[PDB]
Amino acid sequence: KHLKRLAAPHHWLLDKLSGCYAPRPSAGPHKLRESLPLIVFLRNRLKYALNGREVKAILMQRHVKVDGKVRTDTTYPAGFMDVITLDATNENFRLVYDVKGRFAVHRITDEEASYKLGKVKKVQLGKKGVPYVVTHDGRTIRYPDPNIKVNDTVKIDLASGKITDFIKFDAGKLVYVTGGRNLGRIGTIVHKERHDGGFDLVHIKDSLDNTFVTRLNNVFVIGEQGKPYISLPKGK
Amino acid sequence: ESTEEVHLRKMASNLRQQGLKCLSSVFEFVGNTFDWSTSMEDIYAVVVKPRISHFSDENLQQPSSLLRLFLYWAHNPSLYQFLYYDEFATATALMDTISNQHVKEAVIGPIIEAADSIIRNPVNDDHYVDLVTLICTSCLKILPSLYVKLSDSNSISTFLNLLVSITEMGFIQDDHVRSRLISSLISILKGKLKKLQENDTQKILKILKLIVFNYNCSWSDIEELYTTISSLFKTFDERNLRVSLTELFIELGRKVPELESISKLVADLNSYSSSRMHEYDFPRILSTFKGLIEDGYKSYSELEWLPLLFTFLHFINNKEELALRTNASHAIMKFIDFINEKPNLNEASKSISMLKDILLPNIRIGLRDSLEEVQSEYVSVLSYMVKNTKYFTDFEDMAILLYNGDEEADFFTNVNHIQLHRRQRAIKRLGEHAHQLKDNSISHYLIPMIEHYVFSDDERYRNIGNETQIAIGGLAQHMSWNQYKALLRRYISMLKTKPNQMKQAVQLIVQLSVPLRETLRIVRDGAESKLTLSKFPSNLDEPSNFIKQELYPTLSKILGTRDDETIIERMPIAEALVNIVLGLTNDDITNFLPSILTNICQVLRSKSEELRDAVRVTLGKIS
Amino acid sequence: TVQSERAFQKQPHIFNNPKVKTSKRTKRWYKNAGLGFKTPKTAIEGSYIDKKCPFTGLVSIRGKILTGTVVSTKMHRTIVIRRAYLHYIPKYNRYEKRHKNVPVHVSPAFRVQVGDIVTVGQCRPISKTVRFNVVKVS
RNA sequence: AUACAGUGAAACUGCGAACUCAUUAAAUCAGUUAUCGUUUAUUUGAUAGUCAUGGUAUAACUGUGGUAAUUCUAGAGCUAAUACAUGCAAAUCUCGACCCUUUGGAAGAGAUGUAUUUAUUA
Repeated sequence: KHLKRLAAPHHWLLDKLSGCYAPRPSAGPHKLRESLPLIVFLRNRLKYALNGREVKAILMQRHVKVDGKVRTDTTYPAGFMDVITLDATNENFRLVYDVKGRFAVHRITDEEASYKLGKVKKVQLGKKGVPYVVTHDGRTIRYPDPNIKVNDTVKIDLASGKITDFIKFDAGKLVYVTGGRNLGRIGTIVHKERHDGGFDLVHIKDSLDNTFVTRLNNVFVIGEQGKPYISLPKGK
Repeated sequence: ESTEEVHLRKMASNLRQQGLKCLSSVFEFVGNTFDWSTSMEDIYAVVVKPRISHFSDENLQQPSSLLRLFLYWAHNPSLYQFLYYDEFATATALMDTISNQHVKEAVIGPIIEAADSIIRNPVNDDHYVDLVTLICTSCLKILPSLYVKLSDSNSISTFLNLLVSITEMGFIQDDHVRSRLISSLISILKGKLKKLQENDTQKILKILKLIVFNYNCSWSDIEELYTTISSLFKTFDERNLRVSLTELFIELGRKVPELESISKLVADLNSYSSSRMHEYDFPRILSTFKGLIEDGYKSYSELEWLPLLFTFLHFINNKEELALRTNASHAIMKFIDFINEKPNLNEASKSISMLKDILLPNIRIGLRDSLEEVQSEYVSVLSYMVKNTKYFTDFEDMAILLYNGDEEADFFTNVNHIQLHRRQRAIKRLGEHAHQLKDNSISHYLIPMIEHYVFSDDERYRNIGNETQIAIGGLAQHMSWNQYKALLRRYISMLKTKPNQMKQAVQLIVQLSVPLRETLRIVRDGAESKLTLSKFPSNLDEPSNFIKQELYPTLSKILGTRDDETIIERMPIAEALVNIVLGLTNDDITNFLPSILTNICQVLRSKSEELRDAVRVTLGKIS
Repeated sequence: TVQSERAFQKQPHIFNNPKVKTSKRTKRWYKNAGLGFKTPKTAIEGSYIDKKCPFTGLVSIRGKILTGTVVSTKMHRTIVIRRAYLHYIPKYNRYEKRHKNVPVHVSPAFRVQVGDIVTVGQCRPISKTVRFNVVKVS
């Protein structure tokens, strides 16, 4: 199960001179390709811990809380729209992709860190006739707003796991793309169409009026036009 | 009353419920096999006597085991002694529960069914007679409060069966109960075909006829019931229902002397032929029409008109016999002639109000009807009434459109002419006559005719529809702005309904939006001359803020309708959207013009060359 | 004849009650295939029973949608369509046409002759070599 | 430590234990789908009302022995479980007449695990 340093993904931005073997992300909320391990986050990125032993010491000492709860696994997968709380420093980070296509932290405040946006991949009726939604991180949230459909974004309180607000998939809404050649791009969508012998294709317009087309499962509605619910890094 | 042991109380309650439902289930499952007579008194003393005092309040919410046992006792003839104990105490409790404010009709229904079964099944006992009389009195008291409360069609049918059984018994002889039953029957007749089944309606009519035969009726109540029966005979297409209404009219004529003559005329009109089943007598109908054309229309009273007016409307709506339709049109013309020959303005206005209540919506329905013969008969009747009567404004407008009765000048005469070229001349003449026709008259009359001409499937008739669409766009200015908005909503509904009609709807939308654009531009400019749209709102802000805020969702729907066939229709829709933008305020036009421009750009962005050329022609017209 | 085979041919989990006479001859179940393809009236009032039919069977259309010209209709409830796609050979320096044959299941609702352009859609493997089912016939 | 309580051999239990030789050109491989056609130890998020405490069978351990002898053995004696086997009507709701009295208290009438296989009904 040993993953090579060259075989490590480009999203992590590791230093190749560091070691022979890259960390392998554990099973968890996000898939292995778009995950970012906590050891990579703390050691190679935040430079807090110099080596994996004191990375394990930190994650023992429970300063690092991921999405509210406390994780002690060194290779715990932390992914897109994940809030990491370092309680000793009182600094909160939100993981967002860079425009070039790599992971990046964002310094966020406390009341921003209190909520998290998730893409509703499933809407279904569970047992005893209880509706539920399955978000992109794997969360199952009971009793949603009946207006919530597939590919809509829900703002989730971290303390309770409850949906406060939601954004509907609609033309002229600021979405974010999370896959493919277009990865790391922020833009409002022109439209959505069906591709013959293919899938739903979404046409998105950037700030500089450039048009780029991607898969339906790749998009992520971060907010409506002119009001992003989350903070965004400099450079748009 | 020891409340110290809630466990004991719950155990006692559970034992009571299980024991009662067990006794009920024993009663239906064993049936009429066990000799119940030996344990009858013991059972009634034990389980019925304490709960009998509060059974009426207890079982109001939902059916219960004790209530089901009572219903099975009422159904089984051998179990009648259970009810007969204590002078119909259980029956009185059930009747009180029915009479009280029950939570649901699901408890009211089976009690009425059991009462009907007990009435239908006779028993030879003095207690049986007393219980039957008490149940009949309770049902007669409860019936006006039960007919309204009954929300189920099966429950209404059961109530009608119980009323028929009560009428067969003849329990009530008072005229007040007859008046209450007549009011209930009128309320039942005021309904729908989905609400009341045809067999159920026939049974209700038979019960009403039996009640009318049993009870004497005053003149005013007989006239009200005759008007209701006339409306019912107009509504009922079934000849069995027509025969039932004829029997009811015969009963009303037995009740009242002038109603005897009226019902004799109605029965002569609606007399069924013996040779053809469920078919009226053509020679008798022709003789009645010949009498009504010359001697009848002077003889018939104002109240007596309404049954024959309903019969004539039904005959005109019926497409079975064109001769009968012509006879009905002649009868309507004779009624209009009687209204004109009445010297009093109030006497003419009574018939005018009767026509506006009945005959004018009937003519509107005939114009909207797809039946060409019925539409032509309605148009001919309208023209004859326009010639006969000088009072009525749409009649004056129709005379102005007739223009001294020339065949080419008259829109109706050239339409009745078989020549499509004459129809085109009529449409072109009506386009100029829209400047003189009334707005309400145009909206009531020419719009169904123009819609029929547009929806006609022939190619020459499609040219007629295009000319009528141009005339309708011209007359939309001559029409009221509310009528224009209603016509736009109807066109949007037709576009949503049929794609083939949508292209014609798109053309009509453009040809109505261009006068709308001109009127809105004149309102924005504040021109001293009156706007094109007749009776337009004084505030230019309100009409624009209604029309544009309605048309922008329509423009969005047209843009979202991204179909290749719809794109041709969307091009006239794009022209209408450009007209709406031009009619809007200039700053609002400057804001909304990026949206229409982007829609036109998406239309022209098609890779197909022929679609691009068509969109280019449309965009050239739009520019 | 719908009952030609030795086993009884019925739509699964559809029960018409012998106690109650029905105005329809048999209860029949039809499903909207999706992708904007209308359910044909032959499938609506057909008497045929087919598992592999996208409108009246358990087979659902998902994946790709293709178009092709019908070549052979000899085999039962299956057709062979030919798709001609232009190919570039660098050594020849010129575009050269190539064809691929796709054996496609045909529902009995559609009647296809040789040389008719048909629209097909991907489904679960119908047989050893069949993965495509017709959904629109032009 | 007058049940054990520190640290703990053995044992029971639980988890992990998924180099050589032969040469295929729609095969392999590379992408690309599909799984409304499938399986899950783990991770993560959900999820379960429908006796102050049951009976054993053994290991390690005692002992008596057989074999030239193996991580081979038989006889008798011991006692533990997150081993194996066994096993428990109330409460919550809806319709609540009527009462006052509006929030309200209540005559009463009724309802109520999960899994497996199939048939039937939305």
